[PDB]
Amino acid sequence: MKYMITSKGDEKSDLLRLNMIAGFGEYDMEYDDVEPEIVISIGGDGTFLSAFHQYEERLDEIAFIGIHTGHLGFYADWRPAEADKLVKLLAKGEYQKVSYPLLKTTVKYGIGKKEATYLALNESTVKSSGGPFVVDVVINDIHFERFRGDGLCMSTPSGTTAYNKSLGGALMHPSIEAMQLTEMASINNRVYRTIGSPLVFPKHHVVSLQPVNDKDFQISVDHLSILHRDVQEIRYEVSAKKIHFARFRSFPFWRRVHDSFIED
Amino acid sequence: MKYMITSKGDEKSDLLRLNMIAGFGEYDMEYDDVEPEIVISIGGDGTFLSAFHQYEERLDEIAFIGIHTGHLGFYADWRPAEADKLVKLLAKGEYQKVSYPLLKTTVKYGIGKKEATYLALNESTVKSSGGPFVVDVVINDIHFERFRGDGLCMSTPSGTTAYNKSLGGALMHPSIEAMQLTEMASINNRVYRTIGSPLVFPKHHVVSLQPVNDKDFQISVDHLSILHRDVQEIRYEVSAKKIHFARFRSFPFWRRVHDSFIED
Amino acid sequence: MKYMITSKGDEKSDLLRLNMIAGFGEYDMEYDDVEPEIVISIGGDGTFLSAFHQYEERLDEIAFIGIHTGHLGFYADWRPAEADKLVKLLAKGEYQKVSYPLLKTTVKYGIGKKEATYLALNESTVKSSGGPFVVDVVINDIHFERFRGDGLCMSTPSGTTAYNKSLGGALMHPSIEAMQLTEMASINNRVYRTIGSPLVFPKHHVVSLQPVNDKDFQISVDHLSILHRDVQEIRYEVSAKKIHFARFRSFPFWRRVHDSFIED
Amino acid sequence: MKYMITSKGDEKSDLLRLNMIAGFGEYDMEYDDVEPEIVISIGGDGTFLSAFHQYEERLDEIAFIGIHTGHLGFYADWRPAEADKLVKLLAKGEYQKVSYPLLKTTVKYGIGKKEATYLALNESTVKSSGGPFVVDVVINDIHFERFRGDGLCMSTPSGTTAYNKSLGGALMHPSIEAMQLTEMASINNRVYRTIGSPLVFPKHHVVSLQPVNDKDFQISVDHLSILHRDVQEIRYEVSAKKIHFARFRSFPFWRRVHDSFIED
Ligand SMILES: [N]C1=N[C]=NC2=C1N=[C]N2[C]1O[C]([C]N([C][C][C][N]C(=O)[C][C]N=N=[N])[C]C#CC2=NC3=C([N])N=[C]N=C3N2[C]2O[C]([C][O])[C]([O])[C]2[O])[C]([O])[C]1[O]
Ligand SMILES: [N]C1=N[C]=NC2=C1N=[C]N2[C]1O[C]([C]N([C][C][C][N]C(=O)[C][C]N=N=[N])[C]C#CC2=NC3=C([N])N=[C]N=C3N2[C]2O[C]([C][O])[C]([O])[C]2[O])[C]([O])[C]1[O]
Ligand SMILES: [N]C1=N[C]=NC2=C1N=[C]N2[C]1O[C]([C]N([C][C][C][N]C(=O)[C][C]N=N=[N])[C]C#CC2=NC3=C([N])N=[C]N=C3N2[C]2O[C]([C][O])[C]([O])[C]2[O])[C]([O])[C]1[O]
Ligand SMILES: [N]C1=N[C]=NC2=C1N=[C]N2[C]1O[C]([C]N([C][C][C][N]C(=O)[C][C]N=N=[N])[C]C#CC2=NC3=C([N])N=[C]N=C3N2[C]2O[C]([C][O])[C]([O])[C]2[O])[C]([O])[C]1[O]
Repeated sequence: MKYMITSKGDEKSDLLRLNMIAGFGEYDMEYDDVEPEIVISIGGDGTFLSAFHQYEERLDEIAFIGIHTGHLGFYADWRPAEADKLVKLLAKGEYQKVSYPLLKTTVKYGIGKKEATYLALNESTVKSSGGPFVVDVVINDIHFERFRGDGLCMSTPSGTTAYNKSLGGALMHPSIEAMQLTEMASINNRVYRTIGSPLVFPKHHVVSLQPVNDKDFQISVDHLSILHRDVQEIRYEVSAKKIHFARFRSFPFWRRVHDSFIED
Repeated sequence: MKYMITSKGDEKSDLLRLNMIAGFGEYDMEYDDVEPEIVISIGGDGTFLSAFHQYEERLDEIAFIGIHTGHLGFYADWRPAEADKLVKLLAKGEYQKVSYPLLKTTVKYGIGKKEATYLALNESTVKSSGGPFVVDVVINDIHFERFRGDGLCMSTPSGTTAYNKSLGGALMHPSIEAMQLTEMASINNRVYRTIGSPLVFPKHHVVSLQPVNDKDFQISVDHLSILHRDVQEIRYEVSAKKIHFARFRSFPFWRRVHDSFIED
Repeated sequence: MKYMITSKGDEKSDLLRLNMIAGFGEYDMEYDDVEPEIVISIGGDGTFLSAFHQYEERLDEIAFIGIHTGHLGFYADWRPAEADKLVKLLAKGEYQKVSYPLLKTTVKYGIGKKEATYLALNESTVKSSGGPFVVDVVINDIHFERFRGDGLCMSTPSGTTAYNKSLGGALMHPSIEAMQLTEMASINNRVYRTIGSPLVFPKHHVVSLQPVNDKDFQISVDHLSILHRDVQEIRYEVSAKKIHFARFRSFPFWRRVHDSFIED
Repeated sequence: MKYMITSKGDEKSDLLRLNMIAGFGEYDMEYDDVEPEIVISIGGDGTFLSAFHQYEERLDEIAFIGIHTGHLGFYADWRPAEADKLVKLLAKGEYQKVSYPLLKTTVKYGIGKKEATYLALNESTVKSSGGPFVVDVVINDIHFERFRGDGLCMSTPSGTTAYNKSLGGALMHPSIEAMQLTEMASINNRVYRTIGSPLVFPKHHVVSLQPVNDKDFQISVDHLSILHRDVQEIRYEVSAKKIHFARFRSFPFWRRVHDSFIED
């Protein structure tokens, strides 16, 4: 099948990539980075997020695999010593696919109310450029709170172990089709009030962030920034699209959580 | 239809109950507290939890309604001045029902490994009698962590605004069939380690709490305690049973959250 | 005595300032904004922080008073209706002064290791421009942790009810000569580790923040930014200087806390 | 000098104690557990807290030393392999003493308003027997908040790395004469409100806990419980007494914190 391999870029990852390419050359496997059906990421979770966005337009036709040349990653869940066994089992095929939910981010900007859309595998954040900013939080067209603070983070299930976790959010199993909103240093006194707790939204719920005064701020989607100015709204909802993983053995999410945060 | 009315017990609630009973006497409505199809709770959320457990054996044949004689409740979402309109709309019928997920708690105890089961509308907690206690946390038969601290709380979705919220847990919309585990003052140092973050589990996942040394502690289910000694395991899973609410108008969960924590 | 009055700038504050100036004209009080002995701030805590930095070079010769034209402030603890009584009691004199500790911030920058120093009444923060940044935390010349996250906040006692509070820090009575360091969304996994808890340092302890890779970031002191590039170190210590308040009646810190966060 | 040695009780600690006793027999050192001037604790922090309370009536005449037969402790900061060097340097003398602040707990109980007093090295806690309880919090005779939740914890500086830390409290250097109050799962909604943040009190401030309805609950002082019923008040204040440590080398508090929570 058509495949491609992304590399973190250091000597170790580039070398494993070349050895896997040589291994794939011994089967009916063609290297194609334009229309790959299999995308292998060799590096960390940052390398994997890069591969995801590199092919975010062909998500339904791609199964991702991550190899971690350093420590264990949440998306890179293969050890480099198993690369040959990966090439072998990947060559034959007949593997099962596993799908994780994604986050759709819509940004309304400009005088013409143009709308740009993005997909996030970890999270999308809206953050003040400097100091605190003010944003109205609207849930299914009802005004919920006026947030004053550093920013807000909307995470996917698999993203809950990332930025979301550092903000006090809950860890959610990726079989739950949902999104989680966490606060970044909210102001709470007699006059200003936020819910404080993380909020977990099901499918079809729409969370709208509407900045009040200043209209220029930082919007992130995973490891990058959404470059649009004069923003009037950031809408969040569980995407109808999913990322597909090629799985070859049982590595449960909670064991992955245990291995990455408890002890390995 | 057969109905019954529980009362908080003060003058205000007893009086509204008697007036509603008189109102129901003007329709084809029979008072029956043995096999009611409608259970009306007049009081707070504590009164509502009492009504739930009072009829936890006929949950699939009952639609609950809560009236709050004091402040707004999360389960008591009717104002006393609307009691007549409630009797009227309840008398005719044709209302829609809304179902919230529940939590199944199984307690393995004794030499014979007997198993008692309970249903929780808010949460079930395992807490040390005095000082900290030690419990092994097993998720789908894999050991996840050894918890050392004051206790653990497993909450339903509608329970996430209760004990769960005070422990730092996330607020989950009740359409999500899940349960959330939060820690109570865990010890974390070089030797002892817990995940710290709240954990959200989907259906069919089983969380097993297995106390290590001391085998006598406090188990709660909502507002009461499970009285069984020589405990060997407390198993948590999303129940296959649901609580059914009779709804007569739109009162969304997030507006209920806003009204109870932000401002009303 | 020589005095001056700063104004928030809206109609209400400018008007009270002009009326107080007219009131002071009836006593041996001279308006002098170059060498004032009394500085009156009419507005919010933001107006008061402006007045503090406007005269941060003559702190030992000035007693500050704050009037809040809106809600109660932590530094503006006079109501506008008491402005006449303030002018009267201020005119006579014989009032007691109250001193709060301050925070000294030293920034080492450039090839020549130049050092600029600043005083903070609330806090000084070091924050990443975009995404997370890495800083080594050195306490009294011993390496304590390598912080990876959004930033760090070092607060004075009176500042603990401000940014520090939103970051989970403790509220400290201003009679305690100390500073408190809080984290902003630290990364914590198997590889990366911070203390997590807020840290409270006594006098003469020096906390040094030494950025690891990127050397360009945002340094704040109260409501403004310290504009120096090529930073090599940010040193924190309790200042030997103090801010002096003119007090005319008992308004204890904890009652001020109660009035601003509990209920007023 | 007169000395005594407490032991955790396992084979390793009892054996080191007997070897140190034999070592002390070679100097002008007399074993006396009635009036010791030096108290050596061999075990963990639990063993050290036992030794502290065992001699809490002669604190001003005793210098404590802790040896940790297992992992490093915050009070047991000597390794067992250095026991001979400890006996040797302790035999000569001329060591410096280091003093940490303590917490005075006064319990008013009974019809006669009797008052029992206790000293805490780590903390004193007031906790509900079952479910949540209600206590009024009075600071210097002014009512600050009505706490509804699981309990409250008042910690010494050296205690801030213990129960206080697990409750979100700040870590305070023991040179700061203060006490810190942290909440245990407080209820916060539209009707019920607490400060939420930890509170740090200087010397001479008195925090009074006055239970509202139920008058029977659990009071702890370090590892034990204060057995008095019909309680009307629990008063907290920084004690005028201090615990004295015999120090033989520099082991700074922050390095001790780093070694116990970051990495060792
Ligand atoms: N504050 C905070 N906190 C927390 N978190 C966070 C923050 N911010 C941000 N964040 C994240 O991040 C991501 C991105 N990136 C890249 C870039 C950045 N970075 C760098 O720099 C490095 C160094 N550091 N420093 N300084 C990529 C990634 C990733 C991931 N993912 C995940 C999941 N899912 N789970 C779990 N884990 C995880 N991870 C991790 O994380 C870290 C960082 O990464 C590392 O380990 C990795 O493995 C965004 O997305 C957000 O989330
Ligand atoms: N710590 C903590 N925190 C938090 N929380 C908690 C705690 N513990 C417990 N808890 C809860 O609680 C419940 C039970 N109870 C009764 C009994 C007890 N109580 C009493 O006493 C009173 C007084 N107080 N004091 N002191 C009933 C109920 C309920 C409910 N539910 C809900 C939901 N769902 N959401 C929201 N909210 C809510 N609620 C609320 O809550 C509170 C208390 O209630 C009140 O307001 C009410 O409305 C158990 O279940 C747990 O959850
Ligand atoms: N995230 C976060 N959180 C928290 N916090 C914070 C933050 N960031 C920052 N911060 C603060 O701030 C300050 C400054 N500023 C001005 C500027 C900014 N601002 C604006 O925009 C407005 C709107 N908002 N929004 N969006 C001034 C001031 C002040 C103060 N001070 C105090 C004390 N001491 N205590 C208590 N409270 C207080 N305060 C308050 O606070 C708020 C804000 O202000 C208000 O209410 C006032 O009264 C810096 O310093 C930091 O601290
Ligand atoms: N929740 C929570 N959390 C936290 N914490 C706490 C709690 N509760 C309580 N606590 C503590 O504690 C103590 C007492 N104890 C004994 C008894 C109990 N115990 C047992 O069991 C064992 C097993 N476990 N489990 N389960 C003794 C001691 C101590 C101490 N001290 C200190 C300082 N200062 N710093 C730092 N660290 C420390 N420590 C530690 O801690 C842990 C526990 O110990 C161990 O590692 C030790 O080394 C009371 O006092 C309170 O604090």
